[PDB]
Amino acid sequence: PARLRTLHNLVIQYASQGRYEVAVPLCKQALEDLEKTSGHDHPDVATMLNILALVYRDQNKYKDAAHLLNDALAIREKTLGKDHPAVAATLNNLAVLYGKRGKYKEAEPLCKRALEIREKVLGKFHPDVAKQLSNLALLCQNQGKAEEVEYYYRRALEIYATRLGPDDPNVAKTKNNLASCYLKQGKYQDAETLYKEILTRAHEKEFGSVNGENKPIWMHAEEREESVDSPTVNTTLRSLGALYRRQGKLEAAHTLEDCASRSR
Amino acid sequence: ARLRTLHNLVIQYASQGRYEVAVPLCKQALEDLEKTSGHDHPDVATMLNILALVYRDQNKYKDAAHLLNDALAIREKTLGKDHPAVAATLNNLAVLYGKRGKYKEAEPLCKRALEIREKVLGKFHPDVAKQLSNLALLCQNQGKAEEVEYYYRRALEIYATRLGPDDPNVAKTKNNLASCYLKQGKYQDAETLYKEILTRAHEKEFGSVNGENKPIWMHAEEREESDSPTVNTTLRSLGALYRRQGKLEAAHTLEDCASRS
Amino acid sequence: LEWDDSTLS
Amino acid sequence: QLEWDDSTLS
Repeated sequence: PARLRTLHNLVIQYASQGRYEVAVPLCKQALEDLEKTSGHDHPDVATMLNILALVYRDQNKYKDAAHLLNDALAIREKTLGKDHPAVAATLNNLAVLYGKRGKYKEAEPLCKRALEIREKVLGKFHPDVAKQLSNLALLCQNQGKAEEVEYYYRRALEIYATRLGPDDPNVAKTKNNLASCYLKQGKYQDAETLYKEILTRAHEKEFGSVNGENKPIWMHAEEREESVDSPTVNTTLRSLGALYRRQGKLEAAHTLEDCASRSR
Repeated sequence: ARLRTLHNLVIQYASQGRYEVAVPLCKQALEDLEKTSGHDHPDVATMLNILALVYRDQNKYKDAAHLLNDALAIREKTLGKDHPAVAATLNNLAVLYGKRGKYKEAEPLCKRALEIREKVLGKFHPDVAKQLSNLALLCQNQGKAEEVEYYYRRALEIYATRLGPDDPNVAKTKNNLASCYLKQGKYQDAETLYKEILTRAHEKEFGSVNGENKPIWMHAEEREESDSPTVNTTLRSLGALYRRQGKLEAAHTLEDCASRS
Repeated sequence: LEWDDSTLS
Repeated sequence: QLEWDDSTLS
């Protein structure tokens, strides 16, 4: 029905724009008009509810937002069915709210189910599944499930860099997180090798397939020991700089720190 | 299809008091219309009129006026001159001009509008009477005393005849015209007019006058010798005329009856 | 003065 | 914190 059909869109059209105050009454009225004809159960009621709770998130009315999305998923599951992408998206969303509240163990099953729905709909090695694994890896980081963090970020990388570009920032993000998860574990050389990889991916795109003369930043310093515009790669210079502080390679930690200093 | 619902929403929300909520809906709807049709279109004119009515309530009067001028410029090209929409707009944008104090500026607008109305409907049409009534006030503020009389007098010849005798519109006009007579010094004319009004009312209240059923004024003007708001104003207004006539008992009893209402 | 809203209605 | 998934409106 046009009456509702266009209004429903206007809600999205405005909530996205940032005109939340404009959106909320449209939403509210659309709700009362939606329930008159079709009732509580409807995919559009769910969509609209999600929009409302998305306003409540920004407002930091977290428990309300969470409850609202629970109701929305209860509607979404009956209408759209379990193992639906909408259901997955909702489970992902209402887990971020649960995580933010500090209910980390409560968000984990939601996320786990969501990932299982995503895998069913798309595939084992799909990028969204990877985004979900990345999301899931943080829920386990706060929990202190060190090994799981490694597994999930490790699985994420096997879906990122292979499907995506090697120089990609998402890939670097993951390789930076996973290398921190290794630092915690005591897998020091693994994290070191990871950081070297990160540096090399940027260094080659800036210059070209490295030769004796084109040598990378770390190789210069680790050799000096004997005798970068990116933020994600500056963090890397500093992070590897610490590993060389542990490795006793001071000159290396210094040259890395200096290069990082020169970038800011 | 597109306009059909938004047009309803702006109004739905403006009525609610959700002015801030309404104005952007209209504003975006405008830009979505201008994409396809541009400025030249009757709905663009309609939407603009809707916008300026929001600006009226907000007391952004010159903006509203300007907006309706633009709207009339669109309406005339699209709908054509001597159109009822054009007339309605000229009527509207004359009320804003009058309210602003531009009484002489509102007069040509109104004069043209009445001439469009007459062309479309007829010389003795009720809307034409409503327009004449509107014009009579623009001439009242100007101090064109005779014009006021002529216009309200013409209004009555199109009202009471076309309308029911017992109409409030007719009483409204007869109350205005009788004030315009009070100003002129046509005292007995205004007095007779007020008597007519009272007589129109007494009859709906009770059957037509008989020996004992006599009206309120006749009771008082005879005593002298030996519920409606528009008709309460009349009791008071005629009560003043008897104050002018020295017929105090009449003014006393009229005032009392008005007090009892 | 009296308004004439038929321009929107 | 965790990342939100907007495909419900987008």
